[PDB]
Amino acid sequence: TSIMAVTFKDGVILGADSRTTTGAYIANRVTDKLTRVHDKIWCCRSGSAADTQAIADIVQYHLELYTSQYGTPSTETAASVFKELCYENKDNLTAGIIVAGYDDKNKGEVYTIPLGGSVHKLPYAIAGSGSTFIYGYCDKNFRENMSKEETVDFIKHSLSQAIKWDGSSGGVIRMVVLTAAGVERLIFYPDEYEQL
Amino acid sequence: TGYDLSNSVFSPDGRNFQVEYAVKAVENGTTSIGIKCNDGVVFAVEKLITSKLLVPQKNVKIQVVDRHIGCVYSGLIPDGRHLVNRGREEAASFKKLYKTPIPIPAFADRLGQYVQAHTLYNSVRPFGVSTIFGGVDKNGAHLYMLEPSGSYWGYKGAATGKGRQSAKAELEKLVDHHPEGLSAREAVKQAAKIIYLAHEDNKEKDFELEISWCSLSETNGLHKFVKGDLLQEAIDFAQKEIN
Amino acid sequence: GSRRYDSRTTIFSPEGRLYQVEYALESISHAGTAIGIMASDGIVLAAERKVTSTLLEQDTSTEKLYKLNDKIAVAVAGLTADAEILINTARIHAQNYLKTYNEDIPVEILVRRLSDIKQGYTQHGGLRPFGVSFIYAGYDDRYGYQLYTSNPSGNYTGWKAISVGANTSAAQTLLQMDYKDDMKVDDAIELALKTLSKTTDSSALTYDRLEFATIRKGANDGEVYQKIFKPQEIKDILVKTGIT
Amino acid sequence: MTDRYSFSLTTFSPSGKLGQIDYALTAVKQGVTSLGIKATNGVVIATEKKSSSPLAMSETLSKVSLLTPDIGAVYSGMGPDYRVLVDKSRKVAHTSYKRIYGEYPPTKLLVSEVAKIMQEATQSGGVRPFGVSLLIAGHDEFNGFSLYQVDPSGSYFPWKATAIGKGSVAAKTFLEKRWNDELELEDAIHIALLTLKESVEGEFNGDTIELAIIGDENPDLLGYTGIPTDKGPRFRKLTSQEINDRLEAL
Amino acid sequence: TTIVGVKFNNGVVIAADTRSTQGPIVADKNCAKLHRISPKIWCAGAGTAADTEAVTQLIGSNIELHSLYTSREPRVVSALQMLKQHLFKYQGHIGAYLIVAGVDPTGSHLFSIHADGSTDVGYYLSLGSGSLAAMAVLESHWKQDLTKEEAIKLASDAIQAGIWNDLGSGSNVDVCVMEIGKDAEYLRNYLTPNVREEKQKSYKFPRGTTAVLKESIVNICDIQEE
Amino acid sequence: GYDRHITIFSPEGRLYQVEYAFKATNQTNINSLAVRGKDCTVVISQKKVPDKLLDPTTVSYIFCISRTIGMVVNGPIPDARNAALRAKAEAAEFRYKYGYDMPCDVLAKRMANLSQIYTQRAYMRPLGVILTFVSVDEELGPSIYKTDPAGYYVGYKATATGPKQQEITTNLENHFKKSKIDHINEESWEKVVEFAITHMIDALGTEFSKNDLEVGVATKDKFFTLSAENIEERLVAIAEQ
Amino acid sequence: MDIILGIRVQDSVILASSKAVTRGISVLKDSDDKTRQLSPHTLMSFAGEAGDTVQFAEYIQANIQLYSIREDYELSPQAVSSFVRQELAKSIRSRRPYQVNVLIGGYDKKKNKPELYQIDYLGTKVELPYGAHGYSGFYTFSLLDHHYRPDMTTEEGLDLLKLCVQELEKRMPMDFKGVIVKIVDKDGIRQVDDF
Amino acid sequence: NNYDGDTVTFSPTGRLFQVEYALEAIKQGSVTVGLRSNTHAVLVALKRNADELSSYQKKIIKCDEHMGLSLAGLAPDARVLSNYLRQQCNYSSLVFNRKLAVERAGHLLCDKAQKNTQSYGGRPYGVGLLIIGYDKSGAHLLEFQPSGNVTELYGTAIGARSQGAKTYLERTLDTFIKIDGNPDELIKAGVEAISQSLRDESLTVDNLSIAIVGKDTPFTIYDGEAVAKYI
Amino acid sequence: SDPSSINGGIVVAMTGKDCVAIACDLRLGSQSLGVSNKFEKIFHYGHVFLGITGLATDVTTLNEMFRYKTNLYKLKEERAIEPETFTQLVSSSLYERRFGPYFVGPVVAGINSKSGKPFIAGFDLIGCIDEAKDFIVSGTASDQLFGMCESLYEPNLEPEDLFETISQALLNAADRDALSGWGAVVYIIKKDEVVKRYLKMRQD
Ligand SMILES: [Cl-]
Ligand SMILES: [Mg+2]
Ligand SMILES: [Mg+2]
Ligand SMILES: [Mg+2]
Repeated sequence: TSIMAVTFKDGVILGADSRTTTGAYIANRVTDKLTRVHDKIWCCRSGSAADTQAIADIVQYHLELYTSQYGTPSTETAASVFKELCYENKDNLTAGIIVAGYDDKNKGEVYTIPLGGSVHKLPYAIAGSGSTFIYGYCDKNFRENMSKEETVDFIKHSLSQAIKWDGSSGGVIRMVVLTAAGVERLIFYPDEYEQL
Repeated sequence: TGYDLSNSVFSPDGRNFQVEYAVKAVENGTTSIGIKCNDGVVFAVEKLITSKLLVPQKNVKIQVVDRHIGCVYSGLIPDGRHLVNRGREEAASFKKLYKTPIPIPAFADRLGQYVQAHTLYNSVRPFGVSTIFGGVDKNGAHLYMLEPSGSYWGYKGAATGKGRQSAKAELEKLVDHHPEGLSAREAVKQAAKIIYLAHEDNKEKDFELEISWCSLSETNGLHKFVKGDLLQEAIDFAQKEIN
Repeated sequence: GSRRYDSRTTIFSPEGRLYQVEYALESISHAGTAIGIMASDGIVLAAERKVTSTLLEQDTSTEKLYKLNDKIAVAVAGLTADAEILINTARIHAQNYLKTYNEDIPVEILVRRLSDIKQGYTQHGGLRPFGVSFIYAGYDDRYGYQLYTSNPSGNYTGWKAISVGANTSAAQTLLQMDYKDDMKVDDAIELALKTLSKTTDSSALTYDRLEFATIRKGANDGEVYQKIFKPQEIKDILVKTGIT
Repeated sequence: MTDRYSFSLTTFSPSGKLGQIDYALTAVKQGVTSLGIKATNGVVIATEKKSSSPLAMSETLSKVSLLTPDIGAVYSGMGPDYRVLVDKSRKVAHTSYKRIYGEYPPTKLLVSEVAKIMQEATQSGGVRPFGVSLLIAGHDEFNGFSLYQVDPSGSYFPWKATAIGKGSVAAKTFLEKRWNDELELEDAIHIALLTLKESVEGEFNGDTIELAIIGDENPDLLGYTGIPTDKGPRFRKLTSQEINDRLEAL
Repeated sequence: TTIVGVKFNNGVVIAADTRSTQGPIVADKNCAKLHRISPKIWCAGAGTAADTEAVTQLIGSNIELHSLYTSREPRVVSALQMLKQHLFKYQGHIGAYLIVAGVDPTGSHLFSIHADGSTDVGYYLSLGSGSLAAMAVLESHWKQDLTKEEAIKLASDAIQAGIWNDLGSGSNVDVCVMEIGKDAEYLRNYLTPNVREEKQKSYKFPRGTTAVLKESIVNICDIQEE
Repeated sequence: GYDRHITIFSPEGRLYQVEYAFKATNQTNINSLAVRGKDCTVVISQKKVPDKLLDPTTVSYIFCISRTIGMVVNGPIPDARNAALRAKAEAAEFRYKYGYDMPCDVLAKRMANLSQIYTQRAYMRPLGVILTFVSVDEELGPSIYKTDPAGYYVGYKATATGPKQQEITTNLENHFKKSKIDHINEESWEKVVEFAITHMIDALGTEFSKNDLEVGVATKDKFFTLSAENIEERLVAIAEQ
Repeated sequence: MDIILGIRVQDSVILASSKAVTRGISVLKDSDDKTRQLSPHTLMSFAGEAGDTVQFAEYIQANIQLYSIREDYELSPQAVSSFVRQELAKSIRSRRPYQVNVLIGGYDKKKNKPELYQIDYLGTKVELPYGAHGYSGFYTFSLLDHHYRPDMTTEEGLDLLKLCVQELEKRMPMDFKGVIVKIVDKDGIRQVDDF
Repeated sequence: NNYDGDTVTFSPTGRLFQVEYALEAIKQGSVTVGLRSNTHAVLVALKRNADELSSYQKKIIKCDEHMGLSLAGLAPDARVLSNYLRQQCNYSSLVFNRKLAVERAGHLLCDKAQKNTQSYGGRPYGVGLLIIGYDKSGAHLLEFQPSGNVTELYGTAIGARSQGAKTYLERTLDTFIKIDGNPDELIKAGVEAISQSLRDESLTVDNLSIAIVGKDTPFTIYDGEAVAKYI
Repeated sequence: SDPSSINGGIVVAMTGKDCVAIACDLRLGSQSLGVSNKFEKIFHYGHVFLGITGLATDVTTLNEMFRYKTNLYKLKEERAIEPETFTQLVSSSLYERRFGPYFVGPVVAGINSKSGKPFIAGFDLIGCIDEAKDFIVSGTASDQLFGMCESLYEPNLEPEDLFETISQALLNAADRDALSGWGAVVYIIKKDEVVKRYLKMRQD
C-alpha cells in the first residue's frame, strides 16, 4: 500500500493505489482501498486486508447505530471508534488506517491511526509501505488551504512516486473528494500518472 | 382487584398502579425546579431545616454528571442518587467510545430507558423520584424532566415536589413575559424567588436555598454551584419580592 | 415479587403425602388400560387406545407401546408427550451403558435410572412431575424375563402380572384369579385380552382399539425377539382367542 | 431483574387436570377452522384467511407455511404462537437433522421435534403452553405421504383426514362420509373445498381461502438444473386463480 | 485446484477442475468442487476440502432459514458477509478459499474470500494452486461485455490452463452458469479431455486364485420370528 | 384470580394482560394514519402539547429507525422509546450480519416475535404500544406493517390507529372502494401528505394548525419528518382548493 | 514401572510383574506389588509414569467395587476391560493424560473361561493368549510363540513364565529385582509366594 | 397492610413499609450520642446488657485511624456496614494514598443501603449509625438511616429516648461547637447530653462507652475504668 | 510419533455388478512390534459396512460411537440406516472434532435396500467425502493400494470375480508394507446375502 489523506480549503481528499499482495503475486490489481464508514466519513486502509475490512465493517455498524440515536457523528468520533478497536486489539491486529471526513462546523479533518492504536490529528497524513519514499516530497510540497485542483495534483504526484519505487504499490490511483458539495470519486490510470 | 400489589401489572384500565404510587412519594418530597435561559440552564431546590443541628451549606442535594450536566430531584433522595450514579456510568462509557461528552438529549434517553426498565418486572420497584436535569452541549442548552414511569420531555421551565403547582404558575408567567428569552443571571434571581414562593406549601419549618447553573457565557458550559455574593444577591432579591 | 405465583410443587401435605404426585396418579387413572403379563417362555404387553376415530391412521400410529432397545419395551399410561421425553432419555441411557461396558443394559438398571429421574421432580426444581406410569417388559441373562412398573413418585416394583391406567382394581383382581406360575406365552396372550375385554369402558373390544406386543425367546435359538403386532395381526389373535 | 419464575405455571389440580393445557385447548376451539385430507398420491391442508380489516393485505399473512421442501403446516388458535413455532420448527429441522444426516427429516420426526417444544412449554419454568393446534402434512421416501395433528400438550396423532378449530366437530363428520382409501389428489382438494365452505360465513373464493398440497415433485420450482437426483419440492401453495378454477367445478 | 469466476452480459459463470490430492497422490479423479449455497448462489472452493464444504453448507443452511424468515430470495452479499465473518473469527485456521457467485433481485455478483476473511470484488477471478496459470489466460483474453457463450469458453480455457500446467489440478472441467431471470444450469463434467486409454492387458483372475482359510455367512438381518 | 396479573390463560382461553396492554395503547389520546403513494409512504399523527412549560420540539411519537425505515407509535412514551431503541439496534445488527438494509416487513416480524415472547414468558410484561412501520422497500415498494401487544402483525394498503381509529378506517375504506386500487395514484409525496391530512380532517371533523400535526415521509433510500413550516405549506395548499 | 507379563492358559490367567521401584539414581524398593484386585475374579496389573499408575489403578478399583455393591453382581472381565479402555481413551485427549499401561486378567464365571486383556495408555484394547507392555514383549514373545498351547495347565504356564523371566534377566540391562506372580481362576485370586 | 410483604412494594400513599419497619428497630435500640467541635468529634454510647451476669453489648466500632461509628439496632447489620467502610477506607489508602473523606464515606453507605430497598428477595438494613471523623476539612459527624438517608450534623442522637439528648444539644449548640483544643470538656458535654435520655438507670463504669477523634488524636475508644473520670 | 502410522493397517473397497466388496488386514502393532493378528477393522450397522484405518484407540472409539448413533437412528426412524445417509453422519461426526480430530481413515460400503444401487465412500480424518464409482483405499499402504486397484480393477465384475480382484489388491499391497499384513478378511456384499472370507497370507 500507498495511501494518503489531505485537508484543503473546501474540505479533504483521500488517495490510494489499487494493489493487493500475497508475496510477490499481485492478488488484485484493481483494489478499492478507500472505504466508506459514513456519508462523509471515509477511511484509507493499509496492512492486513482481512483486519482492515473487519474493522471498517464494525465501525460502519457503530456509526450507523450512532446516527439512528444521536444524529450525524463527528470525524473525531469516527476516529475514536477506530482507535478503540485498534488499541484494545493491538496484539491480534495488523492495521494502519487513515480516517478522513467533512463536517460543516469543523470542515475537513484527518486522523491517522498507526499500528499501536494511537491517534494523531494532522493537516495531512501518509501511510502504507510506499509512504516511506515520499516523506521528503510531501513535506516539501504540502501547503495549507490549497485548492481542489492543487490537492488532486499533490496527491497524484505523491502517490505516483510511491508507486514508482514501492513494488508493493501499483495499479490505478483512486481518490475520493469530501466537500460540502458532496462525494466525488476520481480514478487515474498508469498512462496518465507514470509520465508525470 | 390486586392489580396494584405487583409492579409491571396492567390494570383493566391499562395502568401500572405501582408507578402511580411512586409518584405519590415524589409529590411528598421537597420542591425542586429548573429554568432554561438564553445560553444555559439553572437548577434550584428547597432544603428543609429539620433542626438547628444541621450544618448549613453542607448537605448538598444538587449533583453533577460528567462536567456539563446538572441533576436535581424530589422524592426519595437515595433513589435519586442511584439514578445519578447510573447516569455517571452512562456518560463515562459514551465519552470513552465516542470521545465527545454526551449530548443532553442522548443523556436524557439513557436515564429514561433505565427508569423505564424498572417498570417491566415485578422483581424491581419503580423509582420514587422525578428528576430535573440538563446542561449545555454542541447544539446549545437543554432542560429535561423525568418521571417514575420513564416518561421525559424537554422543558422551558420545570418543577416537581410538594410546591409544584405554585412553582409551575410562576414559571408560566416567565415564559409569557419573556418570549425573546431570559439571561443566566436573571434566571438565578428568578429561581430563588420561585423556591421562596413555593415554600408556602412547606411553611412550618424554615429552609435553605441551593442553586446551580450551566451557562456558555457565565460558566464556559460547565456546571457550577452558585456561592457567596451571587447567592446572597439572589436571596436578597427573593426576600424583597415576598414582602 | 414472583413468590406470589408459585404453586410449590415439591411439598408435603400435613398427612405426609406429595400433593402433585397424588394428583398426577389421579390423571393416570383416566388413561387407557395397559397390562403386562410375564410367563416362563416370554412376556406379553397389551394396551387399549383411548376412544379412537374411524379416520385415525392406525397402522402408522403409536401411543401405548414403545421400544427402548432390542431387549426392552414399555407400555405407557398417562400423558403421551411426557412419556416420549422420558423414553428418549431411557433409549440414550441404554446406549451409554452399551458403549461403556460393551454389554446390553440389565433391565433393572434402566428402570432405576428412569425412576430416579421421576423422583428428582418431586424433591427439587419446583417443576411439575411427569404424569406417566410405565410398564417395563424386558429380558437379560441375569434375571431372564422381567416386568416392572414406575409411577410419578419415582417408586418402582417388580411383577408377574400387572396393570396401569384405568380400572386397575378390577383388572388386578381378574389377573390374580387366572394367573399361574407355569403359564406360557400363548396362554398369557389370551389372559391379557380377556382381562381388557371385561374391564374396558367401550361396548366391545376390536382390533382398531388395541396395541399389542410380545417378547419371546421364540426366536431361532438362544436369542430374544420383540414383536410389535400389526393391525391385521391383532385382528387374527382376536378371532383365534374367540373374542370377535 | 433476572427471570425469577423458575417454577412451573402449569400444575395438576386435585381432579388430575392440567388447567393451562385445557385452557389452551379452549383458545384453539375459538380459532378459525383448518383441515387436512390425505389422498393416495398426495395430501391437502386448508384454512380460511379471516382478515381482521379490509385495509389489511391478507396475502402478507401466511397461515399455511413451508417447513421443509416436502413438509407443510397449518394451524388453528393464536397466530403469533404459530409464527414462532414455524421459526423454531424450520431451524430444528436443520440443527437436529439436516446438518447431521445431509437430508431433510421425515414428517413424523419433524412433528416429534415440534411436539417436544410444545411439551416443554407445558412443564418448564415461567412459561404458558402454546395456544395452537397444528396440522402438519408431508412426504418422505420411506414413509410416503402422511398427515399429523399436534396439540398444546405436545401430543400428536396421525390422521387420514381431520379438522381443528371452530367447526371441527361438524367438519370431521363431513369428512368421515366422503373419505376412502382410493382418493386421488384432485378428489381430496374437491372434498377439502366442500368441507371448508360449511364453516365459512362471508366471501368464499381464492382470496379468502388458503390451500396447499404435498404432491408430485415440482422441478420448475427447484431453481436450478443439472443434478438428476434433485427433482424439486413436493410442497406447493395453490394460487388464488387455481382455487377459483376448482370452485366452478364445485 | 484451479477455480475461476467470470462476469458476463446478463450474469456470471464459475468453473473448476475435478482433481483432489493427498500430497502427491490423487485421491479422487472426478471431484466436485462447485458447491451450492442456494439455488442461484453457487461457490467454488480451494484449500482444505473439508473446510470448503463444511463452511459452504453451514452458511447455505443459515441462508435458507434466512430466506424463509424474510420471505425473500437470498442475496450474494448475505452469503459473502456470513462467510467472511465466520472465517475471520477463526483467524485463518478454517482453510477455506472461495469464489462466490450468483444472481439475486439486486443483480449478478462475483466475489472471492480468503481464509482470513478478506474479500474482493471483480469481473474475473481465480483461486487455488493453478490460479496463476488460469489468471494468465484471463488477463490475455478477458474483455468487457462478454456474451454467455464467450464467458463459458473463457472460464473453461482458464481451468484447462490449470489442468495442463499445474500438477495440483487435473481431470475434468465443471461449470455453473447463473443468468438473470433464469434457472442456474450446473454443467457437471462440461469437458472430458482426460479419459484413460485402454490397457494392454486384462487383469481378471481365474476363479480360485486366492487362498482361503474360512468362509461364513454374515447375519445382516434382524432377529427373526418363531 | 392471578390469571389476570401475569400472562397465563384464563378459563376462556384469554390473556387479560395482553388485552389490558391494548387499552394502555390509547392512554395518550392521539390518532395516527398511514397511506401509500406510487413512490412514497406517508404517516401522520396528532401532536398535543398541553403544558406551556414544555419544549414542543422534543414532543414526538415518530421515530427514525434506520435511513429507510420510519416508525410511529401509539402508546405511552416510555414504552415507545423502549421499542424505538430496540428496533434501531435490530436494524443495525441486521445490516452488519447480512450485508443489506433490513426490510420494513422483516423488522415488523422481528418486533412482533419479541412481543409474542412477552405474552408467553411470565416475568416480562407486554409493552402498551402499537408500532406502525413505514418504508419504500427496494423489493416490495411502498410498505406499511403494524405490530401490536399480542404479537400480531400484517401488511396494509393503508391504516389508522388510536381512540378514533374506526372513523378514520371507514373513511379510508370508502375511498379505496371508489378508486379500486391499492394506493394513492399521485406522483409527488407533497400531494400524498395533503391527501392524508385532508382525509383525517374529514374523518375526525377537526381543523389543524401547523403545531397540531406531526408528519413522516418515506421515499426511496430515505425516511424523514417534516418541520412545522413544511406542514404549514401543506395546510395552505389544502385550504386553497 | 518396568516389566509386566500375562498369559492365559486352559483354566486360569497368570500375571507377572516386577518388584523394583527406581527413583533415577537409586532403587528405593525391591518388593513392590504392581497390581490391584478389581473384583473377586478380576485382577489388573499396571506400568507407566510414577504416581499416575497407582492413582489410576485405585480409581478403577473404587469404581468396580461401587458397581459390585450397587447391583450385588460381579461384572464380566470383558465388561470391566471395556470400562477401563473408555477411561484411558477419555484420558488421552485430556489436559494431562494418564500415562498408564495395564493388563487385565479375569475368569468369567458365566462362560467358565479365563480371559486376558492388554490395554495401553491410548486406550488400545486387545484380547490375547499372552501379552506384555513396554520392552517386555521384545524378549519374551519369541519364546511364547514357540511353546504356547491353548490347553496348557497352570503348572506348565508357570514353567513357560520362568523361561521368559530368565531371558529377561539375561538380556535386559535393568535389574528389575524379580517378579511377583499371581494366578486368576474359578476360585479367585492367589499369589505364588515362591518364584 | 397488603403492601408490607416485601421491599419491592410501594403503598397507595407512596410509602415503603419494610423500610419503615427497619427504622423501627433503631428506636428499640439503646441510646447513642454524637457531637463535634472544630478540632474534635465525640461519640457517647449507652451500652445495654442482657442481665446482671451478661456483658454490655459493644456499641462503637473503629473503621480507620481517622474514622469510626456508633450503632443502634441490629448489631450484625452494623458489622456488615462497618466492614464495608473499613474496606472503602482501605481501598482509598492503598490505591490513592489518600484518607477517605467522611462525606464520601456517607455517600458510599447511602448507595449500599439503597440497593437493598429496590430489589426483590433482599431486605433493608435494620440499624442506624453515627459516623465521626477528622479529615482534610476538619471534624465531621454523620447520621445514617437504613432508608439510605445520610445527614451531616453538628450533633445528634439515635435510639430509644434519643429526643431528650437531641433537644439538649439543640440548646447547647453555640457552646459545645466552641470547645476547641479541650477534649475533656467536649466529652463532658456529650456525657451531659446522653444523661438527658436516661430513666431509672444511671451511667456506671461498665455501662458507659466513649470514643473520640481529632486534630492530633487517632480514633480511640474508652471503656471500663477509663471512663470513671467522666462519671 | 505420527498417530496415523503407530498401529498400522489397511482397508480397501470396490464396486461390482449388483454387489460391493470391502476388505482389510488384521494387524495391530506398536510401531515395529506386532501385537495382534485378530484386529478386524471392518464393522457393520445393519446392512451398511464401515472399515476404519489409523490410530487403533480411535478405531475402537468410532465403532462404538457409530453403533450408538445408528441404534438411536433405528429406534426413531423405525428403519435401518442407508449407506448414503450413514456417509453424511460419518462426515458430520468427524468434522465436529475439526481442531482435535480422530486420527482415522474411514471407508463406507453397502447396497441401498430400496434402489439396489451399489455404494462406496472414503473420508480423510477431518470428514471430507470421497465418493468414487470404482474403488476406495485407506491406511499405511494406501499408495500401494492405489497402484493395485488402478491396474487390476474393471467395472461390472461379478461377485465371485470381484472377490479375486480385491483380494489380490489387498494381499500384494500389504506385502509391500511393514505395518500391514498378519492375515486378511474380505466381505462380498449382495442385496440380501453377505459372505465373509479369511485369506491365507504370509505372516511376516
Ligand atoms: Cl425473531
Ligand atoms: Mg510498482
Ligand atoms: Mg408476561
Ligand atoms: Mg515382520
